[PDB]
Amino acid sequence: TTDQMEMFRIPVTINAPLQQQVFGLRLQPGLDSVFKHTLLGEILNYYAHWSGSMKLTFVFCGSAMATGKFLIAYSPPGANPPKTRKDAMLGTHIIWDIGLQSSCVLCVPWISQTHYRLVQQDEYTSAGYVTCWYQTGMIVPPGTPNSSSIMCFASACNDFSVRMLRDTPFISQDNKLQ
Amino acid sequence: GDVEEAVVHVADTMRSGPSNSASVPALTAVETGHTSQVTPSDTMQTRHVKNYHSRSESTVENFLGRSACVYMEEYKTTDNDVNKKFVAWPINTKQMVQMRRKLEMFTYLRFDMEVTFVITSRQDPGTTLAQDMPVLTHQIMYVPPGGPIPAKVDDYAWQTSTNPSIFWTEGNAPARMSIPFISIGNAYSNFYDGWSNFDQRGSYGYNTLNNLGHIYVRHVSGSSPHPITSTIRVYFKPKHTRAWVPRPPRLCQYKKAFSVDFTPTPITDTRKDINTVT
Amino acid sequence: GDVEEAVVHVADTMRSGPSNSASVPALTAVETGHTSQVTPSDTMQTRHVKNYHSRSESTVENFLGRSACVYMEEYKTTDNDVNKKFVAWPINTKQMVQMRRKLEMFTYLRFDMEVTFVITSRQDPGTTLAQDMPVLTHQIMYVPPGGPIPAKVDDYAWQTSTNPSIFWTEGNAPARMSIPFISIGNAYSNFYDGWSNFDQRGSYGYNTLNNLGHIYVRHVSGSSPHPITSTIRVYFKPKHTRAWVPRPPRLCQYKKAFSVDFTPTPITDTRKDINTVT
Amino acid sequence: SDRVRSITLGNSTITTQECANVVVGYGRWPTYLRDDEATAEDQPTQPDVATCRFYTLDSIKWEKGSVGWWWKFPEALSDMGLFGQNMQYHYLGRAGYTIHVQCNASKFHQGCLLVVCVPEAEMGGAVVGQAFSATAMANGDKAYEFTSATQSDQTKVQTAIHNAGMGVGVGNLTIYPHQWINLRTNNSATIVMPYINSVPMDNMFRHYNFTLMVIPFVKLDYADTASTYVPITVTVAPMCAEYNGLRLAQ
Amino acid sequence: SDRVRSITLGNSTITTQECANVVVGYGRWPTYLRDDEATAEDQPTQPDVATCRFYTLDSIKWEKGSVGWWWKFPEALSDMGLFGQNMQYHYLGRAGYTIHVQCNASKFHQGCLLVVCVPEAEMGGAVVGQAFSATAMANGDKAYEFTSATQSDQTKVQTAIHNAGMGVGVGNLTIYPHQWINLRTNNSATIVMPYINSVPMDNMFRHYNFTLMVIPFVKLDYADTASTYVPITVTVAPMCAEYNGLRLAQ
Amino acid sequence: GAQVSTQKTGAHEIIHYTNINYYKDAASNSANRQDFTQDPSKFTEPVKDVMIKSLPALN
Amino acid sequence: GAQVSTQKTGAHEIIHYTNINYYKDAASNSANRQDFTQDPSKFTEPVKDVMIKSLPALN
Ligand SMILES: CN1CCN(Cc2ccc(NCc3ccc(C(F)(F)F)cc3)cc2)CC1
Ligand SMILES: CN1CCN(Cc2ccc(NCc3ccc(C(F)(F)F)cc3)cc2)CC1
Ligand SMILES: CCCCCCCCCCCCCC(=O)O
Ligand SMILES: CCCCCCCCCCCCCC(=O)O
Repeated sequence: TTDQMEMFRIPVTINAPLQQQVFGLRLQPGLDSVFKHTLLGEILNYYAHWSGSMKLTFVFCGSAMATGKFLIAYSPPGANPPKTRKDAMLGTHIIWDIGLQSSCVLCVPWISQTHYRLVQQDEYTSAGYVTCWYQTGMIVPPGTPNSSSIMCFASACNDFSVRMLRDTPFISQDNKLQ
Repeated sequence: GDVEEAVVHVADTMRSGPSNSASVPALTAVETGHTSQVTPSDTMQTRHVKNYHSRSESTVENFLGRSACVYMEEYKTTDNDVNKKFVAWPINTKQMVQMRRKLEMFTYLRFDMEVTFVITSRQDPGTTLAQDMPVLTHQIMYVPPGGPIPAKVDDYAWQTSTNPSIFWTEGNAPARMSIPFISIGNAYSNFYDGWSNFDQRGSYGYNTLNNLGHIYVRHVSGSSPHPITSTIRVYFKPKHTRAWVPRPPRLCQYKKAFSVDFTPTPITDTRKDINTVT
Repeated sequence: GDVEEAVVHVADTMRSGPSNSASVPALTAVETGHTSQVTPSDTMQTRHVKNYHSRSESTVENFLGRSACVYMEEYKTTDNDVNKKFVAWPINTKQMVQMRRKLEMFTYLRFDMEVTFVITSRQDPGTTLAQDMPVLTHQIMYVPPGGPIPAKVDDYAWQTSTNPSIFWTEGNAPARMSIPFISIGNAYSNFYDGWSNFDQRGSYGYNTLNNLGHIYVRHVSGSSPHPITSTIRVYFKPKHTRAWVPRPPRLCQYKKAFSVDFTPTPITDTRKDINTVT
Repeated sequence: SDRVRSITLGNSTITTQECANVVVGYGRWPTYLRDDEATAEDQPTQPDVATCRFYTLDSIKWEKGSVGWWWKFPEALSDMGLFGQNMQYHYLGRAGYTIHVQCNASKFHQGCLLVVCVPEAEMGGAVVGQAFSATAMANGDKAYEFTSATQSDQTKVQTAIHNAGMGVGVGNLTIYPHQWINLRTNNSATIVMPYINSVPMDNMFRHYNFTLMVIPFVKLDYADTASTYVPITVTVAPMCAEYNGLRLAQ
Repeated sequence: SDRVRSITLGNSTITTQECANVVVGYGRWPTYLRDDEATAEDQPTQPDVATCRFYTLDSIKWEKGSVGWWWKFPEALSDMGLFGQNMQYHYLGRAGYTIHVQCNASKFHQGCLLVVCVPEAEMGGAVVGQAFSATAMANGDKAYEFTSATQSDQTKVQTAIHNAGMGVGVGNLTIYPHQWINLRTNNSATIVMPYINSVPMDNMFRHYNFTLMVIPFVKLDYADTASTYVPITVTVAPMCAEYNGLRLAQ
Repeated sequence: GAQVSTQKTGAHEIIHYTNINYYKDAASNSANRQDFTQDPSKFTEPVKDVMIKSLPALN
Repeated sequence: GAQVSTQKTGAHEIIHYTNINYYKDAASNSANRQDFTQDPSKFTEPVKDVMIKSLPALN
C-alpha cells in the first residue's frame, strides 16, 4: 500500500469468478494487526482478559445503480480455516443483500470454553476466523465504474467486558522528554 | 445510631427461536452516525444465559486510580557547581509517556491528587571511600506561582513560613500527601487549541495553561567529606475523578514535552495479502 | 446493634454386649467398590466412651493454609552483565517440591492468594571492602501476560502506570499483599491431559494452561562502588480454599519443572520375610 | 415497507431488501409427525439447529442462451453438513424445506424466471423403451440443464424444455407452488414446502420427494454493459426434520 | 435377587445375571448444563437416542502373562457412529458416560481385575526430557498395554505397571471411582461417570476427559482345561450429550 | 460516625467493612471506586429522532 | 460492623474475639478456618443401591 488511506477499502469488481473470496482475517481483537490500532483494540490493549460478543458492520460505497449479494461467515476455532464458500457456509453466517439500506451487521456470538479470553491470544484461547464470499456477484449498468469498495466497522456489544488492568506495549521512550 | 449502612451485572441473553417476518434488525444505515444496537439474539437462535460479569474494573476511577511516576532527577550532597546540589522542577504531566498517554484519552479532567515521593541515595565512586555519615534528611518545598525561588542550597527561601514543606529521614516509609483540585478553571485541560495573546500570537498549545508552580528538593544539612548522590521519584495518583469528551488514543511516538509535534506513522502493520489468515 | 454474634466432635462408642444372630456385619464384598462402615462395637464387646476429639486441624483450609517458599533468585547491584542485575520469573507453582506435592493431591483448586517477600543483602568478597552505603531500596513489578517486559535495570518499563508495584526499604517488615482468584476458568488445574493444537500436536500437559505472567525485581537506584548481592524469596499462602477430585500422592521424585516425567521406583522397602516382625 | 424480508433458521440468516411475498406450499406450514399418524415405534431423533439451517448449493451462470435447470431433493443435500450424515445413518426420514433463490441485476436488464417445486417429478428417457441410470437426473449438488432441441442420446433423460421432461405443457406448471423472478421488480423467490408423500415417512436415498425447476420464460437481454452474465444462487433449509431407524452408514 | 441388572439406553440393552452393585461417579448423576452456568450463547444441539446408546469397542485377550491395558476417552469413541460425526462437526462438547466391562470364566478359574476411571490421567515419557506424539497414548479404539519392565524406547510412554505411568503407587488408585471383577463372584463391572472438568464445556479432540484402566492384581490361573484365554470386552454409552459451535468437519 | 458497606465478592459463592474519616478535608478521603453507573447513549445514539432497531433505518 | 464469635478451646475446662474488616475487597479478609463440616459418603458409599451393614452384601 503506497497510499495509507487505501488500507480502509476492500476492492470489488464486476465479472468475479463465481464464489470467490473477498477477504479473510483472524478474530484476535487485541493481537491481530487488523484490530490492533482500532478504537476497540486500543482499549483492550490496556487489559489482559476480555469476554463478550462483537459487532462487524459492512457498508457498500458503490454506485446507486450497482447491486449484489455477499455471504459473511464466522467460523469457530478449528484445525483448519475454510478454503471455499461451501466450507464457510457451514458456520454462522448471514446473507447480505445490497439495496436502499447500505449497511448490514454480523453479530459474532461469544462461543468459548472459558468465561474469559486472553488479550495476548494463543492456540489454547483461539477464537476463529471471519471471511466474506461472493454470493451472486456485482452487476452494473452501462456508464458506471467497473470497481467499488466496502468498509468495515468494529464495536462491542452490551455484554462485553474487560479485566486485569495492564500497561500497553504500543508506546515507549528511550530518554526523558524535554 | 453510631453507624450508617450505605452489583450491576452486564445484560443477559434471552432465548430466541426461528423467525420469518418483515422486521429486519440486521440492516441499518451508518450514515446517520448511529451505532447499531443489535444483539446475537436478533440474528440467530440462542439459549437463555444468566451472565454475572461486571464492568467494575473498567470505570474511569479505577482506570486512572493507579500511582505512576512523573519525574526523576539527581542531586549531590556536595559539589563545586551550586546548581547541581538541588532540583527545581516545573510541575507538568507531559514528561513521561505512559501517564501522558493515559491522561490524554480525555479532553477535560477534574480530580484530587495524591503525591508520593521515593528517595534513594548512593555513594559516588572514588579513590577513597572510607567514611562514616549519620542518616541523611531531605526537604521538599512547593512554591506556588509568583513566590520566591531559592538560588542556592543554603538560601534564605528555605525557611518556609507559608509554603508547605515536608522533612523526611532515610529509612522510613515514603512521604505521602494529598492535594485538592487547584485549577482556576472548572476542569483541567489536556489540550488547548489557542494562543496566548489576543491577536493570535505568542505561545501556542497546552503550554499556555501550565501555571502549577515548582518543586524544590535539597539535603537539609548533610555535607559529606566525599560526594553522595540522591535520586527522587514523584508519583501521581488521581482520586475522585471525572472526565469529559473522550478522544482517540495517540498513535505516533511523543517527541516534545510541551508540544504535539510528531512524525507521520503507518496506520498499522502489513500482511502478505487480504486473504492470508495463517 | 453495632455487633453481630456469629464443635463437631468425632463419633462416640456405644456399649455392646454378647450377640448371636443371623446378622453378620463383619462379612461384606469389596467388589462393589464400597468401603465397609463397620465399627469396633459391631465385632466385640465395648464400653461406652464419650470422645471429644475433633478433626479441626485436618480441614483443607488449614492443611493448605501455610506459607511456603516457591522461588528464590539472586541479583547484583552492579555488574558487567546487564541480565545479572535483575530477575525475571514466570509465575508457576511447580518449582519447589514440597509445595508442588502438597498442591498436587487435588485435581482442581480455587482460592485467594497471599504473597510475602523476604529480601536480604550481603557484600561480595573482594580485595577492598571499605565503603559506606545508605540503606538500599527494592522494587517488585508484576506484569500480566502480554505487557511490556524491561530489558535492563534502567529501562523505561519500570515507570509503572497500570502494573502494580511495591517499593520496599531494607530494615522494615517483609512486604505482603493479597491476590484474588485470577483464573480464566472456574478453577485452577494442577493437571491437564491434553494438547495445545486442535489436531493433537504441540505442547502437552499442564504447561499449556500456565499464563499467569511474570515478576521483576531490581534495585531502585543503588549502585555501590563495590558489588552487592541480594536474594529474594517468594512465599504463597492460599486462602478461602476449595478442592475437588483428590488423587493419590506422588511416589517418584520430581525431575522436571514443567513435566510429569519420572523414573520407576519400588513400591516400598523390603524385609527379611513375610513373618518377620522384629 | 413489506418489500423487505428476513428469515432466521439455526445459526444462519437470510436478508432480502427487494422481494415479493412468501408462498407457503398448499397453505400448510411444516410440522412434526403426530402420535396418531405415526407407524414406527422407536423414539425419533430431532437434530434441531444442527440440520435445520440454510445450505447454499453451487452457483450457475445465466447467459442469453440459457434454457433452464433443475435440481432433485434431497439428493442435492445428500452430502451437506450433518444433514447428509444423518440421512446416511438412518433408514427413515421426514422434513419440510424452505427454498430461496437469488438473482439480481441492474435496472437496465430484462428477463423473467419461473421458480416451481414439482412433487413426484417422474421423468421419461430420451429413447422411448430404454432405461437410464441414477446419474442422468441426479449426481449430487450439480445442476442439470434442459435442452432446446429434442434429446437424442439414449443414456440421458429427454430434455425438451417445452415438455419439461414429463410429457406435459410447460406453461401449465403454474398449478404447483411457484413464484416469478422479474428483474423489473424482484430479485429473489421464497417457497415453503411442507412434507408431501403417501406415507408418514420414507427413505431419502431411494425416493425423490420433489424437484426444483428454474426456467427463463423471457430470455435475458442487455446492451452496452461490462457484465456478461447474471449468476443464480439457490439456498435451502430443512425444517422440522426427524429421523428413525439407526443402521450402519451408507 | 439384587444380583441381576438391566440397563436400557437408546435402542440398545445390557443384561447381566451375575454382577455387583453399580457405582455412580462421586454420587452425581449425569445431567444437562444449567442456564446459570453456561457461557456459550447459541442454542445447543441435543442428539438424544442417536448419540446416547451402548457402543462395544474391540475385545482383548487375557493370558497368564497379561499386565494390563488402558483406554483414553472420548478419543476411543472418536470414530464411532453418529457420536464421532457430531464430535467432528462441533467445536464444544459435553457428556457423561456409562462404562460396562464384561469378563466371564468357569468356577474353576481364579483372578482379580481392577476397573478404575482416572480423570486427567497425565502421563510422562519413557526417556525423561523427551517428547512423545499423540500416538503412543491414543490411536482410536485400540488398547494400549502396560509393561512389567521399565520402558526404554524414547518414542512411547513409560509403561511401568507398578507406577501406572503417573509416578504414583498403583495400589492407591482405589481413591478414584472403581470396581473389582473377581471371578469367584463377579463377571462385570458398571461405572457411571458424570462430566468432570474445570470449564462448562470443552473440545473433545484436544482434551482427554478421563482414562479407563484395567489391571490384573491377581494373575489368571487354571489347570487342565481346553480354554486358553479369557476375552475381555468393554462397552460405553454417552449420556446427556449436547454439543455447540457448528464448524466445518475435522 | 462510621460507615458500613458491602465489599466486592463472587456471584453465588461477613462481606462488610467499616470506614471512618480522620481528616477535616474531603480531599483526604479514600478513592470512591464503588460506583458502577454507566450510560453509553450519549455516544452510541446521538441522533435527534429515536430509531427502532426492528424498523428500517430509513423509510 | 464488628463480628463476635467464639474461639477454639478445651472440651470441659471469655472465649470470645472481635473481628473488623478494613478493606473493600473480600480477598483481603483473614482465613475462614472455623468451618468443620464434612461428609465422606461421596467417596466411601458411591454405590447406587443403598447397602445395609447388617445384611449380607450380596443376596
Ligand atoms: C497538565 N496537567 C494539568 C493537571 N495538573 C493536575 C495537578 C495539579 C496539582 C498538582 N500538584 C502536585 C503537588 C506538587 C507539590 C506539592 C507539595 F509538595 F509542594 F506540597 C504537592 C502536590 C499535581 C497535578 C497536572 C498537570
Ligand atoms: C500452577 N498454579 C496454578 C494456580 N496459580 C495460582 C496463583 C495465581 C496467581 C498468583 N499471583 C501471585 C502474585 C504475583 C505477582 C504479584 C504482584 F507483586 F505483581 F502484585 C502478586 C501476586 C499466584 C498463584 C499458581 C500456579
Ligand atoms: C480523629 C478520629 C479518631 C477516631 C478513633 C477511632 C474511633 C473511636 C470511636 C469509635 C468509633 C465511633 C465513631 C463514631 O461515633 O462515628
Ligand atoms: C477503616 C475502618 C477503621 C475502623 C477503626 C476501628 C473501629 C472504630 C469504630 C468502633 C467499632 C464499631 C464498628 C462498627 O460500627 O461496626
